[PDB]
Amino acid sequence: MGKLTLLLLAILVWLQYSLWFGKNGIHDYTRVNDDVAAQQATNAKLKARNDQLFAAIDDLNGGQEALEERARNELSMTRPGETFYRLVP
Amino acid sequence: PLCLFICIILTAVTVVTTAHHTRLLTAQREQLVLERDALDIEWRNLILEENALGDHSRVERIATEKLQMQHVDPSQENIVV
Amino acid sequence: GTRLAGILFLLTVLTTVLVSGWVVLGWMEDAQRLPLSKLVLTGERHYTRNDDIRQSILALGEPGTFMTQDVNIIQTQIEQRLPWIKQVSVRKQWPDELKIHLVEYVPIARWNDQHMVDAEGNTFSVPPERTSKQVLPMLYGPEGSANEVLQGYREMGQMLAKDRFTLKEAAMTARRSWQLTLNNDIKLNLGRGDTMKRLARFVELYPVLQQQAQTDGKRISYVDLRYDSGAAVGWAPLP
Repeated sequence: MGKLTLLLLAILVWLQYSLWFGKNGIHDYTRVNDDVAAQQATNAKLKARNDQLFAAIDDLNGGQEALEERARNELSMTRPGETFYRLVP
Repeated sequence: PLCLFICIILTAVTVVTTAHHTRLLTAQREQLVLERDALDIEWRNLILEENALGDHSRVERIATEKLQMQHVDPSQENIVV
Repeated sequence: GTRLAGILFLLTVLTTVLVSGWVVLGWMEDAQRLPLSKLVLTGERHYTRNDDIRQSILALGEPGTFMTQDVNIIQTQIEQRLPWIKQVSVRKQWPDELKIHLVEYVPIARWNDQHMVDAEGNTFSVPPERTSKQVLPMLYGPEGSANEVLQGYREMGQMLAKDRFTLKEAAMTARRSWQLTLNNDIKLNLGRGDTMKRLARFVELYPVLQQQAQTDGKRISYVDLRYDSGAAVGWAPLP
């Protein structure tokens, strides 16, 4: 024992200190991991929001399935022969 | 004893392992930041093209082209809850 | 004297061990070099057969013995041969023991056409002959949205079947529009707006909608519902 083993002991603790509080240690890993985890979750929603709107816009050009929904909903106009009903409270 | 020396080998391996992974996540978080900005800019371009297409002046003129008829109140059946 | 009897008793017991230890060894040594053939398919199998596993395991090539056949390669091969299997566990035990356990997906709806979808949202495929015997709803939607349509179908179905309606088909587009199909070819054309509130309206409008169906003798072709507090109902001549 003496210093033949203690000199090699405190260095391990300095590595345990520098493992958690290092420049890229455990704390920075956990800190960055949470930042990456939350950010990519948002980009999933943002992409899902854009992809849905991109699909909507991709329909109004050369297609009439989505344009007919805009004409029905916002202009209240129907096709010839369809008996239009309405609900009043 | 000499077991501590071996633990230092493992700890240094863990340090290099942890540092290598954090250096990769930092390179990815720096990429997710750029990914969001390109989405919102793409999102802004989309909402403008929707207005250019979801324009009632151009939606109604194509609706009447597709044999549509504006809402008439006579031919409109009503129901109470 | 005692050591003579002892050493002889020692070497007599020593002899019978080496003889038995060699005869029994010949049983396990010559039986470790044979391709294991028999299997026991444990688990709840409804879509797979016994010959399905036998054909898929010898399709790799050589039969393979104990200490020469990887169990991970078998469970891997079986997984790519049968898409309706959730998890495979191929385990061998001594000679001729092919303990292959199986777990199948349970189709509760037919995603698109060629595929099914279980209650947990996972996607898989089953040949048409092994599932045409069961009737289940037809779910449609863009790729990857297999679970998204399921939540809509069940929420819409719970409200719809609450009033003795049968939701046979539920179609969704990439732009998140909807198009339901009811019994007797009653096509519902919904839109990207509030769907569970438009659906709750058609439930209330249905008495008057059918009331005018036989008033002039016309089956309900479709009910276009993408209006605000309104619905444009089509008509079809009954056969």
